[PDB]
Amino acid sequence: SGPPGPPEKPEVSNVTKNTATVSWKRPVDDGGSEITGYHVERREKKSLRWVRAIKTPVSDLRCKVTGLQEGSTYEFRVSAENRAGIGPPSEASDSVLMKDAAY
Ligand SMILES: [Zn+2]
Repeated sequence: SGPPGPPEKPEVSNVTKNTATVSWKRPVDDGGSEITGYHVERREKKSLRWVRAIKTPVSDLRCKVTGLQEGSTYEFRVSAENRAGIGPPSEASDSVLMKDAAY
């Protein structure tokens, strides 16, 4: 009974100039104990390092990510944690370009 497995590929939606919604599913493998929260990370397209996209983990399976740079392209990934700790991350989401209202 250890940490969870990866969630499935997250989905990104409701993209504005500096916010987006990231949604995902509960990992198929919870490691044998209840999922207590999720880490969400982001990576600018063709940058190497993944960084925190939210200040602290969330419990719901979606969140509004803020503080994104207009004109930049980002991908997101999600890691689940249980009482035993953090599991490996999901595969990266599709990338999204941060652009303001197209109308
Ligand atoms: Zn954690």
